[PDB]
Amino acid sequence: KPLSVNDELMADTVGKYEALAWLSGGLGFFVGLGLLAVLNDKASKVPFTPRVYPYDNLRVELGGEP
Amino acid sequence: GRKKGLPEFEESAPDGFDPENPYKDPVAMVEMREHIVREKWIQIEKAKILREKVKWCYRVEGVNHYQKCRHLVQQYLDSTRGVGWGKDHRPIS
Amino acid sequence: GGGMETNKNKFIEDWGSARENLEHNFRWTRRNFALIGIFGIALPIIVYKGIVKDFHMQDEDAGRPHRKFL
Amino acid sequence: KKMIATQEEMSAAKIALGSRDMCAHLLIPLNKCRQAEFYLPWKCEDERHVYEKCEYELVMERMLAMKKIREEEALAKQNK
Amino acid sequence: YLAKDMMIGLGTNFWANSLLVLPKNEILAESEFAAPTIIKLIPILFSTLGAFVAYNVNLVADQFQRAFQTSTFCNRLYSFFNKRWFFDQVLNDFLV
Amino acid sequence: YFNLSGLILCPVLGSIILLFIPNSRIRLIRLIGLCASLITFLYSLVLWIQFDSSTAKFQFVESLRWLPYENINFYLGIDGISLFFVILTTFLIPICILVGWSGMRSYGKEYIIAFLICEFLMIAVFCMLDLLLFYVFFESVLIPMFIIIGVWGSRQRKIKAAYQFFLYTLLGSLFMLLAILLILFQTGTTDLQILLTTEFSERRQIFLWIAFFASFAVKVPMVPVHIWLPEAHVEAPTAGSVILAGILLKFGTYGFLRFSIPMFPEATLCFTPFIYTLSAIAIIYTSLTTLRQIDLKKIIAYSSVAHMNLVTIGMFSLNIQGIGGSILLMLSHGLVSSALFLCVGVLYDRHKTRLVRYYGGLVSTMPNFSTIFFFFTLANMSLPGTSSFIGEFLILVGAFQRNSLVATLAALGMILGAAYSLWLYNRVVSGNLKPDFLHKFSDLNGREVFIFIPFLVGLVWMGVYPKVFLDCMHTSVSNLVQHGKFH
Amino acid sequence: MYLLIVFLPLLGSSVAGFFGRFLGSEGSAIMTTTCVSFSSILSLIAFYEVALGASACYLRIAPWISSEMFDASWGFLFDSLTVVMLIVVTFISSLV
Amino acid sequence: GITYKGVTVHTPKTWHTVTGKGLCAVMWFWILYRAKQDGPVVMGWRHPWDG
Amino acid sequence: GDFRAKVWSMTGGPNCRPKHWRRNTAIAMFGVFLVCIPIAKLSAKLEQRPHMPVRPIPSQIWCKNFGTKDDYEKEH
Amino acid sequence: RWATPGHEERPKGYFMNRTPPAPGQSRKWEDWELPCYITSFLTIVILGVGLNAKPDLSIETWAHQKALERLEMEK
Ligand SMILES: CCCCCCCCCCCCCCCCCC(=O)O[C@@H](COC(=O)CCCCCCCCCCCCCCC)COP(=O)(O)OCC[N+](C)(C)C
Ligand SMILES: CCCCCCCCCCCCCCCCCCCC(=O)O[C@H](COC(=O)CCCCCCCCCCCCCC)COP(=O)(O)OCCN
Repeated sequence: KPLSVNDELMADTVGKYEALAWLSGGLGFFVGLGLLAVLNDKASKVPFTPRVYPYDNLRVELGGEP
Repeated sequence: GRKKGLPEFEESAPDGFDPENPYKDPVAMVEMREHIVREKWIQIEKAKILREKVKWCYRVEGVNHYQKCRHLVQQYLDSTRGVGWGKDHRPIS
Repeated sequence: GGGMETNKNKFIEDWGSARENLEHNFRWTRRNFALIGIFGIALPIIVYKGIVKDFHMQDEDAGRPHRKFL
Repeated sequence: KKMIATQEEMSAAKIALGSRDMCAHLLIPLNKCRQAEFYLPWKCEDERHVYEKCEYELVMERMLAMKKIREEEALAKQNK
Repeated sequence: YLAKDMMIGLGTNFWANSLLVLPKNEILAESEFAAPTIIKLIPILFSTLGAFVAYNVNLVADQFQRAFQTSTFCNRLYSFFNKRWFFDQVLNDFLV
Repeated sequence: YFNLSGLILCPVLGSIILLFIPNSRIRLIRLIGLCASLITFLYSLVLWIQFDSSTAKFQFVESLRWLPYENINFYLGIDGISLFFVILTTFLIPICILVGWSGMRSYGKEYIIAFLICEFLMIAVFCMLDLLLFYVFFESVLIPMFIIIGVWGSRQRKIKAAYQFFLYTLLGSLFMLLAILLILFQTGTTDLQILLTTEFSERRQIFLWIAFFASFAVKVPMVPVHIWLPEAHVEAPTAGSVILAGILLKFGTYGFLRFSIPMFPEATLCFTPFIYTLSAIAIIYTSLTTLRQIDLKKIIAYSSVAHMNLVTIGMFSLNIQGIGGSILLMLSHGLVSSALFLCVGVLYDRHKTRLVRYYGGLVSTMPNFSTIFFFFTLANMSLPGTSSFIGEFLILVGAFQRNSLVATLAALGMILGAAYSLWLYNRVVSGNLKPDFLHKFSDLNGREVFIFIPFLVGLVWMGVYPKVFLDCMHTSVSNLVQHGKFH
Repeated sequence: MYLLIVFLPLLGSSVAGFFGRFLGSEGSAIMTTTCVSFSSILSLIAFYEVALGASACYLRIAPWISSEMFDASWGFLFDSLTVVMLIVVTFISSLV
Repeated sequence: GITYKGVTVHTPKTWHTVTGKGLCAVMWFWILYRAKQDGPVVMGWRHPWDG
Repeated sequence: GDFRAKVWSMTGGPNCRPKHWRRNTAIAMFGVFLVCIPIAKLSAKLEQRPHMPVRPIPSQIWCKNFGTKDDYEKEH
Repeated sequence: RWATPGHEERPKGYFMNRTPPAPGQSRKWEDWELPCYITSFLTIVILGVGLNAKPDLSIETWAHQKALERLEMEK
């Protein structure tokens, strides 16, 4: 029983390509949900104006020019 | 038998060296190389001292470090442009 | 059995000898030619082009003209 | 509502940036008493409630303005 | 409960300079009173729904697992979630 | 007053004394050889103490006339670059002597004599400041190493490996010698300090640089010529491999640092992408080929090519982080790699085999060896707190500043380096025992425990406080970074 | 007192792994448990002192890597964020 | 230890049962006590003092 | 087994239980205590507190670098 | 478990796999131990007493006290 030449590296119900297709579908679920989130456009539906800080949006306290 | 204390180096450009034809007087060339290395190390240590100043300004001030350490941060970043053998920004010494 | 030396096996020893005597095992087939002409002739060229172009783009960002790397 | 907390007193209390908003004057005593009570969640209630009410007032005052601006946007488009 | 006030309170100085949040992207105040009370109760409703589903599938059920023995898609769907979304199998074969 | 003359004469006296001693007195030969090696090591350590670290001038300079008109002469001197190489090459010899302590009765006096002549020849290589004599001692190492490989080889393959190594070294050597001759004829002399102040015409820089690269790249195997190293390394005694990997692989990089990076500053810049390309693929290819090797000594021998090709990325970066951090890697590699071959030598001396298949479960029978083997496995895979990480990280920060892409490719070296380094340890040490193959064991003896001690101490001392070594080099490596530059 | 927080587990490991043959299966457990527990109580004082007392401590032992400007010394930084992780990590480690 | 059909079940010691019951009772009492204090707040029926 | 009783390991081996582990355990504590003293003394010397504490903290008993770096403009 | 004396009177296996010498005798040293131990002692003595006593000559010290001097002369 001579040993194999590649005798140094040695989910049975699925194949590599079929399981890759399943993984691609699973990740396409995330991609489609992201596209739906883009389509929702939640940015234009914000219920409050952007917060405005005093002293010119705290320019001096944030490192701005004195 | 070297004298006790820190090393002493003459801080002056070696006379006889001309940038027009550097490969003219070999001794002035090596002296100039050593001298230039010495001032580049001086610049490096000055940048390190400024870095220490910024380091202890960030910790002592705290939240107010944006307005109190602005003066030091810009000095340190101005002094780190011409450090030496670093990024492609090389000083014209 | 008063010896520390291994009881070497014929199968393992022959397999190791075959794996170490692979120098004389080419047939110069299309697989070897394509393999050595791609992963030994093209990947180095691709990498060299990568570093050369990285240097070129570093040079152009600072405004200095390109350096003659030849 | 006009600012009461000036710049030098906010820096002395070391109020975190972003919390130096319109209601910062009420935040200084609240932060003083939080430290003196080890940040316990049941000791400083009178100070906390005033600051929370001020913050709620700011949030309501901004949402009302945003509602007005959206009403103005919706009025112009459909009345073209 | 003890650390709720010091860490996620409004304007707390517990963190001091450890954490920096820029004034522009600060939405902690609106997180409390800017949203309908339904949003603050979604996790509880979903937790109750999940608990009810788990009880109805485990403690008392007809055990319709015969679907897993007659539906080819159900068996493959069961294998997909069980085998870590087919990461170990696919990643091994295609990279390692 | 300790100078370079006594350090070089000590191995001479050691080899002469054993030359005229009867072979029946086996004890006296071993004692005198070990004493000579230890005295040389202490001499080097003393030379470290009195080393000035504020001047770029060569220190402890000594001169001896060679040609009648003083055109070429024996100029010996050390600087911040070659001091640690001298210390390492004097420290490795006593370990090599101690390796063959038990079986020395069969080798005889010709073993210690060969190793002492080796030490004599390698000390002068790192100390020569003359281009021609650096070549003379550069290629004088072949004879002792040829004898070591052939006379005391393992199997009959020793004839082939010695021939192959000798042929490669010769073909590099003469193509370098032609360039050395052309430099001598044009300039007039071969003194390094004079050759560093002579302007070379731009056309002659490329040819001379290529000719120098031909000889150096063989001894720092880049890509086309790393086929002699595995065979000659495996067909070598346990102490023979320590010399080949510990020091003989450091000639190419030292030759680049001393005679290439300075004498041609313009040529070095033009060929920088070429060296980056060869080193990047060598790191990727060799660290990947290592996974599919089955010989214990052929896996570690492939761990040196990846590490030594990571050094040539550091040297050609031409900054303090790069050049300065590349020196620490070679000192670290000279200790980590040479310690790994001691671990393999321990396994081979007891069980006369090297295939990884026969080894397994040694954690339950040789625990001290497993603890020591694991520690050097961590060092080989660039763990922080070890001397390898300091050199490995300093090279990366020295190359990222010059080219982000080459620092990215070289960063995958530690990805693959950590793969086979631990995977080998799992096979050899961890697992179940195989009583069918091998059943008698013996853990490390007194010699093996004591031999590994300086490696253990010298690996963390450089790994947690490398400031001792670094501060002795910055004055010397900074003058190396800029030579043609004047701004 | 702050170096003890970091180095007590190291000393316990260095004792229980180098001289475990003299302590056995009980002494080796006692050494590590006692060292980690003392580190945990020291982390409790560190929390009372830095997080609640609002006085961070900065401790530098020696320079580790000193290139031209690649300075990464052996420095320890205890601020509000660090102390929370201390009282979590060390307490969980002592309980484990 | 009670045997029904060969198999026996060792009765747990008093310390374990008492501790488990006490901890569970403490959890329930704490949940109800918290629901008494700020239960209306999370329901949105009443702000603490905001309005 | 029978051969693992003939193997010397630093950790002690399988099911190690020396006859005098009580005495050895007491010595190990005392050794750890003796090496922890210089570490504590070293820590109290190299530690820096730029900010005065809100309330008297125990570290003021031994540490002396409280409010020292307030003049950061003259740092090295 | 925590009170019963142990059974292993002495640690299993000899240290460095060397049998203890004859009673009332001593481990006879090998021919290499004494030179190696005196070498290892002299190495520690030279490095600890030499590196810590050599003057702090460096380019990160002279340059430091030159930069610290020119940094204040600019004011
Ligand atoms: C270098 C920087 C990072 C340092 C990380 C250190 C992490 C530990 C590294 C070594 C761990 C040992 C792994 C290799 C040996 C595998 C296990 C072994 O055989 O070791 C022996 C020896 O025991 C040890 O593991 C000692 C090594 C670890 C203890 C020393 C560590 C000291 C602290 C770590 C270093 C301090 C500084 C770290 C920070 C830089 C234990 O044998 P037993 O448990 O009794 O079972 C074996 C069966 N039979 C007895 C039959 C043989
Ligand atoms: C029984 C062992 C079992 C296994 C043990 C595992 C390892 C445990 C021991 C770890 C190694 C400890 C080494 C010390 C590392 C931390 C201290 C760094 C050394 C240090 O800071 O001092 C510098 C050198 O002095 C010195 O102290 C130098 C003395 C060091 C002697 C080391 C001898 C190693 C021999 C290696 C020979 C080969 C060398 C490599 C070629 C001087 O500091 P400074 O420069 O700032 O001066 C300032 C003057 N104002």
